[PDB]
Amino acid sequence: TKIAMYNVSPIEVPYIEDWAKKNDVEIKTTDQALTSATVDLAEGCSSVSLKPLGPVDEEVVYQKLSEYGVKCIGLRINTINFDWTKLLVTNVPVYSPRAIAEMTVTQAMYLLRKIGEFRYRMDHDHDFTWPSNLISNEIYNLTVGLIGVGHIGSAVAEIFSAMGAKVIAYDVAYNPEFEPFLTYTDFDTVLKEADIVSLHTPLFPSTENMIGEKQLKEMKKSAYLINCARGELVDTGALIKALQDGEIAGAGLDTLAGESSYFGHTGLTDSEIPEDYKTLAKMPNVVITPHSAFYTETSIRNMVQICLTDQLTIAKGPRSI
Amino acid sequence: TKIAMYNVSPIEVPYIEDWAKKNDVEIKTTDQALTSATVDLAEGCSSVSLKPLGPVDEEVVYQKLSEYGVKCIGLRIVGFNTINFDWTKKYNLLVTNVPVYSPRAIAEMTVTQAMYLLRKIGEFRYRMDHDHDFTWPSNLISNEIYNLTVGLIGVGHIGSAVAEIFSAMGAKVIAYDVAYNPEFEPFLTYTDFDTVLKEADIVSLHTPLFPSTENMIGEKQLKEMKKSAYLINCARGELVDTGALIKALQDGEIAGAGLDTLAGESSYFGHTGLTDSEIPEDYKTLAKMPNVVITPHSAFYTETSIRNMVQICLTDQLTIAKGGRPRSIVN
Amino acid sequence: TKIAMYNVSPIEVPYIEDWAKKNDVEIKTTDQALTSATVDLAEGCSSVSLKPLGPVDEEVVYQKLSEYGVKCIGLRIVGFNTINFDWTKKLLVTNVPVYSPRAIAEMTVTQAMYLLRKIGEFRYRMDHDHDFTWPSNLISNEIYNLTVGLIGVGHIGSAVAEIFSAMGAKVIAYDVAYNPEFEPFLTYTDFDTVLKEADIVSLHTPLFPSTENMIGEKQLKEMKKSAYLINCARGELVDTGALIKALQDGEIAGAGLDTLAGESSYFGHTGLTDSEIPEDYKTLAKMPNVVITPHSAFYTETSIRNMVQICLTDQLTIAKGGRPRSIV
Amino acid sequence: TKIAMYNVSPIEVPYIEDWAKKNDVEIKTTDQALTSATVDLAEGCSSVSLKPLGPVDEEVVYQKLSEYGVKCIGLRIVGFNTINFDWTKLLVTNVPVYSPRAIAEMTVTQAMYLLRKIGEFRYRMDHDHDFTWPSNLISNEIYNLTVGLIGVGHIGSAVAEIFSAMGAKVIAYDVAYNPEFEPFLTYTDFDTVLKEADIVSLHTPLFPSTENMIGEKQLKEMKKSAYLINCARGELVDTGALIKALQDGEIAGAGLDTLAGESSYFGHTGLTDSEIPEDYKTLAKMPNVVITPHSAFYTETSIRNMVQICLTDQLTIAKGGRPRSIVN
Ligand SMILES: NC(=O)c1ccc[n+]([C@@H]2O[C@H](COP(=O)([O-])OP(=O)(O)OC[C@H]3O[C@@H](n4cnc5c(N)ncnc54)[C@H](O)[C@@H]3O)[C@@H](O)[C@H]2O)c1
Ligand SMILES: NC(=O)c1ccc[n+]([C@@H]2O[C@H](COP(=O)([O-])OP(=O)(O)OC[C@H]3O[C@@H](n4cnc5c(N)ncnc54)[C@H](O)[C@@H]3O)[C@@H](O)[C@H]2O)c1
Ligand SMILES: NC(=O)c1ccc[n+]([C@@H]2O[C@H](COP(=O)([O-])OP(=O)(O)OC[C@H]3O[C@@H](n4cnc5c(N)ncnc54)[C@H](O)[C@@H]3O)[C@@H](O)[C@H]2O)c1
Ligand SMILES: NC(=O)c1ccc[n+]([C@@H]2O[C@H](COP(=O)([O-])OP(=O)(O)OC[C@H]3O[C@@H](n4cnc5c(N)ncnc54)[C@H](O)[C@@H]3O)[C@@H](O)[C@H]2O)c1
Repeated sequence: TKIAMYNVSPIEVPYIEDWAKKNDVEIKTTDQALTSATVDLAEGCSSVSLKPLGPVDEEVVYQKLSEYGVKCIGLRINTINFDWTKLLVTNVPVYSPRAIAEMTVTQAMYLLRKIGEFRYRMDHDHDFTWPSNLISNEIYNLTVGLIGVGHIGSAVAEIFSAMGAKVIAYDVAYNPEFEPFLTYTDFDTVLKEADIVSLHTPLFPSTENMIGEKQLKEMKKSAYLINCARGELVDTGALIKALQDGEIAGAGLDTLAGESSYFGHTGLTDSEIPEDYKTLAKMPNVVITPHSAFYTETSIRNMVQICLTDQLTIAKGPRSI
Repeated sequence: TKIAMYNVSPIEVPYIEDWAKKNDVEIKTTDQALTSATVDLAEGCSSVSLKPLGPVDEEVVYQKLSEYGVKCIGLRIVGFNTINFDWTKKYNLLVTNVPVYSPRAIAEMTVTQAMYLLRKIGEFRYRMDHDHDFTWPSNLISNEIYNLTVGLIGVGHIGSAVAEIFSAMGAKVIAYDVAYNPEFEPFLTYTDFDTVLKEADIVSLHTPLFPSTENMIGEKQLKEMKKSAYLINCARGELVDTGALIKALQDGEIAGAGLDTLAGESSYFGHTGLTDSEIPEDYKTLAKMPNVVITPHSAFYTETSIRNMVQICLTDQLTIAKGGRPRSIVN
Repeated sequence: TKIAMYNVSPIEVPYIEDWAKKNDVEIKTTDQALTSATVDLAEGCSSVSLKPLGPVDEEVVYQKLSEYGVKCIGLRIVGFNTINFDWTKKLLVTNVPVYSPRAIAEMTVTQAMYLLRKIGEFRYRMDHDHDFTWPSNLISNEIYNLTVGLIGVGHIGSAVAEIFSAMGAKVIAYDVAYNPEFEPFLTYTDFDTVLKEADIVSLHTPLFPSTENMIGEKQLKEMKKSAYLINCARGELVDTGALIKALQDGEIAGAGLDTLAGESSYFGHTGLTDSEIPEDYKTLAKMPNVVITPHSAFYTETSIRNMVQICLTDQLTIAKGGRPRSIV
Repeated sequence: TKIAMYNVSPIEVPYIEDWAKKNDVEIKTTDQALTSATVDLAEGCSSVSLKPLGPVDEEVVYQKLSEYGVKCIGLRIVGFNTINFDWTKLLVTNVPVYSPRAIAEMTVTQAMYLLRKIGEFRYRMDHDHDFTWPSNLISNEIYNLTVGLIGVGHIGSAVAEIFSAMGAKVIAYDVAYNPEFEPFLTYTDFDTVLKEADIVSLHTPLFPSTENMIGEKQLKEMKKSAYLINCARGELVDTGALIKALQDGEIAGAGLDTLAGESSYFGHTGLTDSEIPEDYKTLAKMPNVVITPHSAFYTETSIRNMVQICLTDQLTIAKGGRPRSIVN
């Protein structure tokens, strides 16, 4: 049984070949996306594997899939037209909650210890002293509020709770297994009481610009906001005003609304990076990362491997469908 | 019962009044040093309390203290170098300090530095701001902390607290200490020094500074570390030989370093209005490195610390007024 | 809106009455099972709610249900097997899959620590031999020096793993299925290695034909002499005959059980004659290195609350054309 | 450098020998006390090592030791009351901390067993033949409970860390303040701990001021539903009061490792009825009490450390050290 992959990064190659030989299956691969100009690669193979940057819209692709004997399209991550599929589809729902959880905790502690602000003072003011307004506090004295708790949210809960912090959380769905780490409560109580506020809900119309002006004035003036989820959750202009006028103390971001313009590209002009990024990027009480929270070996390993072991059980008779 | 307080900063004042009311004690305060000029204030006090910026130089100070009947000189800091002990015995004066005020303050900075480095955050920021590059390269892929071993040199109050946290997050923690403390076995495994260096993904220093510990981390020691590994020093600068560290980072012997403290720091840390001349190239070379993080010896700098440096000090003196003899006495 | 409830116990009531005044909903209840007789209280109801001990085996019950405009039969437990699903082509069915994993996790851990500390064994020499000395073979160890092994890791296994890991123990595990979210607390490995390496073996798989008698003679011999077997899952996973033989010979050191094959005879019953109680229970219950509880690992306020409230909330969702995920 | 050891028990032998081999030292041993017959063994030796059951009160042994030229008497316990300090004027060392988690873990084990009502369930099963689940034996997850500690040193702090990891709220009263401990608990006053805790655990040393610290008035302050744990020293509790409080429903149960008056029967076999007290027997019959015979300490780690910390102390002595375990 043969498999054909698409969208592969050099970092993904070792784990493919490490699996190919382990599960004794022949594998053909390529960095380019699946289109009508690259379906021919799927001759023989039981399954195609993709990690899409965009819609696979054109639909002779699907025709050609099932004519070649492809049993399944398995994604490594809504970019699939579900009507043409009626082949089985799969996805990778969970690869590493702890990767994103760990970035969340990291960015929150950095800000809390006010490291960005000390380095500004040191490097721009040549000022190595300890001002009253830069005093810190221990995590166990603080309380962390989570907006949404799923796979990622709860891991964030388990970590902070392990460090002695009180965690409180608003979700539309009650999970009892999470009760050892957090107290469920309403949205508003989360914003009011919380010393760190961290976003872990999905992206939907009802969830777009969830955090804007109202919400930021509702937070504690000493609080930090953390978004390691999706940029469209935060109204950026509002964030930026809130930060200037000091309605919060800081922000840690792994993502921004309208980020696809420049996140993932290289060699950009000043003119091709937006001014809102340049503004946040300059604030000592902000930290930004290029949507990298997911980026550990475990994530790369499981994105590739979970999907291929899926594909082998479909070349015979799993929950990923 | 009365106590005189010297060197009080605004930030202390609320912990001071807070403490003077919980206990039945009258406190005189001054933001000034104790010298022959200000020793008066000590009148009818059982203890004075300091946070010196410099030596208590004057014999007169000590003679006039015991003549007032002041039992003890309490420091609000670990360091007692500023007190003349010849004269404290000559004048029958007790001295106490505050060695442990908030171990987690420091332990939490330690973890914080480790994680930032581990997640290559400063290295991404670099590519972002200066190479106008927002992609994910291969050599900047991260790992989760439960997959790593953390190696502590010295496991005392701060080390054990580092151990409990990283252990709570699932790392394997191994450590070298000259002293065996069973208390700490749930959180770490003792090993020998060579092993810690060789096997650890993170090496964090937590030993005191002695002649026998000066330059503990030098060239030979950075060679023994992993290419991927990170050196954390939130203890004392002199433990690390900087020249050597700079070279090791440049040669890619280790991957990065988190520093709360440098050798030779005292001539710039906690100073302002510095000009380029007075900040060394040592610091500057390190400070441009994206895989280095530096704080100005602020690991201790939390509200608990400041509060506890007032209160652990003041209650010690309350027990001396009562006839107490606490273990914070410096002998 | 209206809902009728069967099999209700006094411990359930406050929670039901709490939910009722909160969601503005009428609830009529009865301690007794759903049958031909008692189907009469389900009039006008959007839903029924059951915690059954027997099959709902009578067809008439179902017909009159869909005759009253009853939309769903909601279980307050995991097992939907006390329902005929042929006849439910008339009726939706919901259950409560997870209500409090930690309830079962905390019982597992408690039973393990007890045997590990050898308290039943101490009390035996104290009470029967008048002996309060400390012999060599009753020495104990710290949990953080032991490695704990799980056959099966779902909602309960993972909770068990989270706890032991939190206490500083090493946890290993065998599962047919990989759950990346559990790596911070354990290491996956094969069935054999779990048994060979563990100091405490605890069982968390579900009852299936292929899982029935998972632990027998061969497996107990492979465990360490000093190891402890925990079953807080399902009793048919363990061959009681073999277990007894293993315990008597010193092939394992002790066992904690919340459940036993055949238990339906006496678990749940009172005033029992010594005939009514089987010989294998009486043999295990006499051993100081055994501890047994009568299938109450689940038995906390949280589980009682959630079994009632999750189920009701679901019914309400369905009273408004809901479809929640707990449709079965 | 040669060492005499007294009071050794089979369990200690391996670590004695393993340590003897690790360091180039010779040890001689004997299971009996150091008295004026067995003193002869310590000839040529640099130090002695005891683990006492009663006083070394023969003056000859002291002066026979310094004549043979021994430099220290090392104990393998905390207690030094047994050495007469008049005759040491010779050095003396004890082992104050060998395994705090051994005791903290007993504390936790006893508390969970009580919390889960296992004794109460076993009583109904074996004496009432009743295997059902009653309202009053509903249980709770630990993370929903709050734990009160009187005293927080080596042991009480480990209890705090463990229960904290399990997600309980820990609150504590201590006369001394330990910043190191705030991630695990919240300090408060004594009354408050008694008033608000679902489990009260005692961890203070015994002093004239601390004896009968928990008595009639304190158990009235606690909750109907709270458990008292004493894995510390028995004189800390008024057994008469505790018994009467358990009888009256003032608390819901207790876990004891020690009892006021135990040295009459703990560590003895085989005793008459006259020799085991009424209070002990009353307590032992209560399905909501658990009692172990001062075995909290009794682990591999403890045994090993008791031996190895004392011996290395004796070696630092022979080389000129004088370490901090010296008690004069
Ligand atoms: N930054 C990265 O590199 C990265 C990588 C992967 C995922 N993510 C993001 O992390 C976020 C959480 O992902 P996850 O794996 O935990 O998925 P998830 O579905 O398990 O978590 C979402 C949780 O939020 C809850 N929720 C849904 N709607 C809500 C609302 N309106 N208000 C509050 N809560 C609501 C859900 O009940 C669920 O428990 C997602 O937005 C995901 O895209 C980021
Ligand atoms: N960054 C800050 O603001 C800050 C604040 C407080 C303390 N510190 C520094 O952190 C360090 C440790 O602090 P602490 O409170 O834990 O001290 P400590 O006495 O509580 O612990 C020190 C540990 O080091 C061990 N040790 C001694 N010599 C050793 C050696 N040669 N090799 C290995 N281990 C050795 C000791 O046995 C002890 O366990 C000190 O240097 C202290 O000054 C920094
Ligand atoms: N003591 C009680 O009162 C009580 C209460 C609730 C549940 N239980 C029992 O607890 C057990 C586990 O429940 P859960 O909620 O953890 O279930 P689960 O389905 O959530 O977890 C089961 C795990 O079993 C693993 N598994 C399934 N079959 C396996 C096999 N053949 N070999 C190895 N692993 C396998 C699966 O990967 C799954 O992850 C069940 O037997 C349940 O009936 C007992
Ligand atoms: N169960 C066993 O077999 C066993 C074994 C070892 C120790 N112990 C007992 O456990 C107890 C504690 O041991 P440790 O090692 O933790 O000792 P410790 O010295 O470390 O701690 C005692 C704590 O009690 C606090 N304390 C003192 N007086 C107090 C008071 N009046 N009120 C409140 N707190 C007070 C002290 O500040 C100290 O923090 C001791 O009684 C010891 O006897 C029992």
